[PDB]
Amino acid sequence: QESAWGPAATIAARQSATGTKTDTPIQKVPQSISVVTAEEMALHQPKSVKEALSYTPGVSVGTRGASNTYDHLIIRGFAAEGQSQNNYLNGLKLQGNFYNDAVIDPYMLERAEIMRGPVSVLYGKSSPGGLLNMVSKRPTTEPLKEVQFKAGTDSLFQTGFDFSDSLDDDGVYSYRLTGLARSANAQQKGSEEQRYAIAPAFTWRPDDKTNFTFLSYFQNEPETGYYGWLPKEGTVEPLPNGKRLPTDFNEGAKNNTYSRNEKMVGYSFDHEFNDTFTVRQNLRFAENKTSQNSVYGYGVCSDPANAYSKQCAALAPADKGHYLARKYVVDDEKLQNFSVDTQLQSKFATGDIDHTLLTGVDFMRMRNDINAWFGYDDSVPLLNLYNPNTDFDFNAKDPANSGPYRILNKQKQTGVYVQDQAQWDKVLVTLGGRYDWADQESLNRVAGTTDKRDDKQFTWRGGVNYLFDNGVTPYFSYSESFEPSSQVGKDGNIFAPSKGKQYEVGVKYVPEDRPIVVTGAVYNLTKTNNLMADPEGSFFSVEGGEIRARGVEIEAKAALSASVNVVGSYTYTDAEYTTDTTYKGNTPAQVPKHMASLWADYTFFDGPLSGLTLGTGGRYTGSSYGDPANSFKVGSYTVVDALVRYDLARVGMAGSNVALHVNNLFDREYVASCFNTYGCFWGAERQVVATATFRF
Amino acid sequence: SDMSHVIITETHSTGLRLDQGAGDYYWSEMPSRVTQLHNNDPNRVVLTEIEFSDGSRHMLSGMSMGVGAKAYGIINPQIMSQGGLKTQITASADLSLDVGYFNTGTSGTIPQKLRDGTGCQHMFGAFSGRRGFASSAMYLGGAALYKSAWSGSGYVVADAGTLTIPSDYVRHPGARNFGFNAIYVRGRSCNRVLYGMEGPNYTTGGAVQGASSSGALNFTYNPSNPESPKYSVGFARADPTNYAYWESMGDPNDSANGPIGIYSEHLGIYPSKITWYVTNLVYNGSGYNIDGGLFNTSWKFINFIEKADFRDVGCNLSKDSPSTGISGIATFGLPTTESNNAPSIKGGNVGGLHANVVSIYNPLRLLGGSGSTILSGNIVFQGNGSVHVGTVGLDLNSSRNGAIVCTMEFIDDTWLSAGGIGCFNPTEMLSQGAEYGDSRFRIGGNTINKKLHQILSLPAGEYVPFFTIKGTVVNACKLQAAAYNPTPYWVSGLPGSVGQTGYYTLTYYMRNDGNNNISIWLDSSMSNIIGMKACLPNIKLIIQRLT
Ligand SMILES: CCCCCCCCCCCC(=O)O[C@H](CCCCCCCCCCC)CC(=O)N[C@H]1[C@H](OC[C@H]2O[C@H](OP(=O)([O-])[O-])[C@H](NC(=O)C[C@H](O)CCCCCCCCCC)[C@@H](OC(=O)C[C@@H](O)CCCCCCCCCCC)[C@@H]2O)O[C@H](CO[C@]2(C(=O)O)C[C@@H](O[C@]3(C(=O)O)C[C@@H](O)[C@@H](O)[C@@H]([C@H](O)CO)O3)[C@@H](O)[C@@H]([C@H](O)CO)O2)[C@@H](OP(=O)([O-])[O-])[C@@H]1OC(=O)CCOC(=O)CCCCCCCC
Ligand SMILES: CCCCCCCCCC[N+](C)(C)[O-]
Repeated sequence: QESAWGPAATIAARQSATGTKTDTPIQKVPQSISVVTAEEMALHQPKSVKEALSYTPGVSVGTRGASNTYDHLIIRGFAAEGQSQNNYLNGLKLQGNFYNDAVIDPYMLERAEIMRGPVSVLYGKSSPGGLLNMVSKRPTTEPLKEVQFKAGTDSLFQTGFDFSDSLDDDGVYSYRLTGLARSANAQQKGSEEQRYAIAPAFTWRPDDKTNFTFLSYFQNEPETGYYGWLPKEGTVEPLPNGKRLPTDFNEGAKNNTYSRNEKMVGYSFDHEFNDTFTVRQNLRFAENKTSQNSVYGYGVCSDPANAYSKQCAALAPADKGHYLARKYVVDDEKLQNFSVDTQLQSKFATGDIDHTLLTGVDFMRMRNDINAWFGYDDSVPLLNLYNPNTDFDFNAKDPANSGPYRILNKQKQTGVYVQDQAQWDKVLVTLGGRYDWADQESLNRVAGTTDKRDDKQFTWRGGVNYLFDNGVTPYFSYSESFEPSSQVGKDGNIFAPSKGKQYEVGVKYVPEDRPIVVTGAVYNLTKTNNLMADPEGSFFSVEGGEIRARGVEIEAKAALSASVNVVGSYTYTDAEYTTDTTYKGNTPAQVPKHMASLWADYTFFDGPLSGLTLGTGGRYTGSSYGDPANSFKVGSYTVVDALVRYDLARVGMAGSNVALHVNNLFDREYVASCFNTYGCFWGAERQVVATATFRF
Repeated sequence: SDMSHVIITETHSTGLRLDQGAGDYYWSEMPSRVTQLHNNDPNRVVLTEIEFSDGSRHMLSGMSMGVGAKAYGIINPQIMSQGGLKTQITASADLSLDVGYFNTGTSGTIPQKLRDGTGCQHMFGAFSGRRGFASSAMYLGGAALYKSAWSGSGYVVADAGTLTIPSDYVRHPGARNFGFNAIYVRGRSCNRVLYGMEGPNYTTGGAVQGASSSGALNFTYNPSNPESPKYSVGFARADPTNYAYWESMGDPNDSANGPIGIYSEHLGIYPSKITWYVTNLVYNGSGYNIDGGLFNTSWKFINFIEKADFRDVGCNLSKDSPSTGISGIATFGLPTTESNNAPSIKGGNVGGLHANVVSIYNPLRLLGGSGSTILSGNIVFQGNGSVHVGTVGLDLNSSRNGAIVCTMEFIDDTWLSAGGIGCFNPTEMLSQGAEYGDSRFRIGGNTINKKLHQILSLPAGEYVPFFTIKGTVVNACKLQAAAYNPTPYWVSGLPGSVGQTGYYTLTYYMRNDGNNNISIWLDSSMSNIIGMKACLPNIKLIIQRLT
């Protein structure tokens, strides 16, 4: 006997639609790709998609610490343009703008595959670092009646259900209904989180060739929790009296609010005409809204950024070190996103070479109407950090220290791509290319001014895999990427797109007779045309910057015994500003040099303890620099997660199980990361969650 | 003989010339005695008369100022904040004419010589910003350039953290300590130089390009920390006829930043001769002492005839209402007297004016008493309006008509802020309301003696202008982009990121109430300016009756 997550991590996690847009084994993908399945996520119970990727290399999942508002990922030392999220659902980009970024609950997901390195050859404009692809739960062939309950620390209560069945008796019509209601208290005092998500799905499958699945996902977040900044004085370094801010410190106002609403509908259609021609089309329309009244910290009064503020000026020079300057943002956004991707897959042979030719057309359009009001310096009263919070008037919008931000952002991307996976005996070359027509239009409603830029970009990817019969698969690939800029220069023109190029050499060990997945890769990823500070006495940005990231990623999954499953990863990252006006030669913030993670779970299959699973794991994050100037450093930390799971099948409930998850078992107090001297984030406190899943 | 008769003891004349590259600056070297009196004996009241080519003669009276200012406040919450201010201030020793003094010893042409004379443009500039989130460092340059005690936008800069201009680096028209030996006069108003919107670049040497410059000072705060805000403040005296700007900080003549130019309203008259009437009136700090001309040859008398051998000279203007009927640049016509002693107004666009004249023939003795006040404070104008601002305690009924001797003694350099937009921190306007801030240029302690003497008549109930400030301002936007939102300082908004040009005129009136008091009235007329903060020029007005 063996557990469900065992084969899932080492067998089911070998298929990958991401990285090639065709269902290809990972060893035949010329690029690094990690797959997390629903069974692995069922075992670990990640709070979001970020924690699901805790044991994969090359990705920094916990830079924001205890905050859960966004699923932001730093992949290979890079983030999306504007610190957005480069997240994809069902092969279509979850496009977001400004604070309007959508998140998908992991309980609604069947898989989460993360592509590392440029993937613009397939998905259009994308970050150089990589891409996260989420796959929605689809209706199941067999009936499913699952209810889940959670009762954790910080007053956590989650009730969820996952029902699937076949409407007809043969199976052509089947549905799935996944929902969850989650309420919890945030780590920071006075902040709460509420989420209601439901995912109606419907599959029409007239026969084995054709398949039409309707995918919808509606989420309501009356409160998304804490998203504030804390100074490095008090978190990384002691306060002047020698103390540190408590990990539950909340610098925001009492009436801080943060809402999100997500409504997306779409479909996933595939149809095989014959053994030669197969068509696929993915479509989705999403309507996301975000509201927010946030007061956030902006470093202590002795921070250089607050050099001449009036409120900090009136303090005594000694007192300036333990007073937190604050600002505010009042935001209301409405985003409309539509994306459709059509692919024609052709399979044919040219002599002794097997060709799998993929030809696709992808279209994307996004609109985001922002109605924001930003508090500038001295817009919020100072907060004493030596105190043993009150309300804020978010409607008293003083023009002296605050201003409007009313912007209508329009984006459009059309892409035509051709990919060829030609296989000759053991050699599999992957040559692909894509042409994009990214257009962007921004309108400032306050001044009635418009910024517009149309970009024509060509990106190609070329990789070679040699498939030894031992399962060892050496590979090397070159991938290009592009990301249109959003800023303008001194002349008011939007900059040319930044481009990412990568050389990656790796080896994948995917044996066909053993449940082991070992992958390693060494990469050289450069982001040219990065934006940097003006060296000529202006504060505008200029083009011409360059960031280079090299490193080694090792990932291992194995089932050493039928009772023992081990997931581990190691990462070495060398990120450096190769060309930049300031920060030249510096390492980007929140990028550690070394990251490691190890997981192991033991399942008892005999004796009095039969059906019991003991899980334990540990994530190590090396020291990272706290600001682009590399002035200070954030220390390393190791976080240990435990797990106790009991299969209720023996007690009489097949499929059911009760688990107890402890995250940060040793309750380490650490700073997760800092992006500057004024923005620092506490790591998550120890969390104990008892969860019961019942299968009817 | 004992009744303190006011007599003109000596008379000096010079012929003007457009020599040494002076296009429209009719200049002349002052007679040695006139130079000695102007510099080493500034308490003696000397009357200056301009005679124009058309035969009309005008007696110099009052003071006038010319302001050209630009300011922008662009910001992007995610990227950066950046702001800049630039003001050019000219002054004249006359209400309507462009009169000033300079040294012939300075190098260059006459306009270039004016860079060290009273006719220079006092150029003040600030540039600031910070690259970061939700930055407000657009206003740091304004906080550094201007000394303000008002509690508003976050930035306040200490005196040691910015630039202070010594009092001897500025050139007031009535300054007596610089040893001027030449005079210039034009039939125009002060140049309102409207060029540039930023101060010195902190990555350059701070040099001034364009016009011949002097007295250049600048302060720069350029830390090595990329998170610190950076700002620069600069000052320079420049030739008033050319565009002066700091290095790498020139003005784009584009829509976002408004127009450029040198603005000066002509009067249609061209000077041809200057006469100095040295009198026996000696100012003594509080009043005047009759010294000299005791009861001779070439001893002219002064009188105010209430309508042949008399040489009538138009002295001042009188109007029934302080309002000029204009919205924008209000130009007062020159009160002159024709060759046949006929009063007339030359040029201008303000109606309802009357030409008051003096009679110089070869009485009007001093009347004991006198009175003084210091015009100090700040007046906030939300449009066109006239405000009572001062009072001088003397009775004008005993005087012959409203004849008085007036001395405007400037105690400090607050006159450089006597204008509206461009003479104070534009961030004062952001906190909408009637807030009376004291934002002013950071000029050092006074070391220069600034006096202007004039003789003028105050008709009963009529308003007599004696200090005008004309200003052409642009609420600029650095660029036209949706990424950066410009700040509307003194306009409702920038409807297309297009610079909004504004005009204003501040005029101080001296009204003979007849209730043994002289009231002081400040009038404002604006165009495309929602609000202004006028700073009282800290003028000590000394008035003595004449009968
Ligand atoms: C059978 C197989 C499937 C077959 C599927 C085939 C679908 C293919 C569709 C492709 C085209 C498209 O993309 O369709 C989108 C999405 C629609 C849903 C799609 C299906 C989802 C799910 C698909 C089905 C899944 C199974 C339309 C949209 O997004 N509309 C939103 C709109 O913004 C976009 C507009 O501009 C764009 O171009 P731009 O100008 O920006 O450049 C669009 N042109 C394009 O795309 C062209 C494109 O590039 C060409 C390429 C096409 C590629 C196709 C290949 C592929 C084909 C595949 C085969 C243009 O579309 C059109 O022109 C019509 C046509 O294209 C759609 C018809 C067919 C689809 C519907 C049937 C549905 C299909 C049948 C399903 C039953 C559109 O009008 O703003 C409205 C609000 O406006 C205001 C308001 O006052 O507040 C005022 C406004 O001001 C203004 C103003 O600016 O307008 C100005 C003022 O001066 C003043 O005049 C003022 C006036 O007073 C006002 O009258 O208007 C402004 O201020 C804004 C402000 O910005 C706030 O943000 O606010 C929103 O309303 P809201 O938010 O308040 O409710 C609205 O959202 C709502 O409607 C959406 C509601 O969702 C629901 O119904 C979904 C239900 C689904 C079923 C449920 C499950 C069933 C079991
Ligand atoms: C995502 C774009 C944000 C632009 C403004 C950045 C400064 C305000 C950030 C406020 N907060 C810390 C709550 O995100």
